[PDB]
Amino acid sequence: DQRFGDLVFRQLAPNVWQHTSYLDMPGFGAVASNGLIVRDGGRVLVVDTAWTDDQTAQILNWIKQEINLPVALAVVTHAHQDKMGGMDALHAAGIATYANALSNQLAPQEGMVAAQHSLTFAANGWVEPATAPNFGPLKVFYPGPGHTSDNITVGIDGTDIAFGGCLIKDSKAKSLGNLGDADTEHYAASARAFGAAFPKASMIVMSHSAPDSRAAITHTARMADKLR
Ligand SMILES: [Zn+2]
Ligand SMILES: [Zn+2]
Repeated sequence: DQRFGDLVFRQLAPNVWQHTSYLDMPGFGAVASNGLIVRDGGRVLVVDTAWTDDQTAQILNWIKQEINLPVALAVVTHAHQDKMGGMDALHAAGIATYANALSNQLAPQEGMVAAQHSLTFAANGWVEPATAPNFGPLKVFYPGPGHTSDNITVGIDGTDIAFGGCLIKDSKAKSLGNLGDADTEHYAASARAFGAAFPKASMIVMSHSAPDSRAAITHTARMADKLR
């Protein structure tokens, strides 16, 4: 781990890092949220903001110091603060931003700023490619409703990594957590669909646990079976 101001950065692969930021949730402590940073040749791609604009600007500062290449785009994985709270910092920096169309629709009511561009998805869950131009190795998949109605997931081609966002918890998790906007009926199937979309991913990254094996997916789905 690298502590950089109030954030933590961890290299996961030669061209992939996890960013971690924290917010006090009165009654729950200082809650960590993870996202990703990917170098694709001469540019950088970001998955998820930090909780705040100031923290997100710090992610960009870390990128400047540790990678020193332009950030071509960011994709955010649903309309909650941990994933979209720093949109204005991305826009101030001139970075093109993307989210599920449904996340952009929900953003104002959730207290978020919408991304500039909307992703749409085929019936099988894969992003419609025209809506995710220049995404390089980022493979975006809508697994179905689960943690939220709008949650999306991202695989990183050329690596063994897939990012479940807030949909997936690690294999030792006692409970799922953060179920306020969850689709309890469909959660298990959506977790399993994420796994099936990225069958070769042996490192599962997620918002509220450290990286784990694919047991994160099976355990999450088994936990979600109890919601039905
Ligand atoms: Zn959430
Ligand atoms: Zn979350």
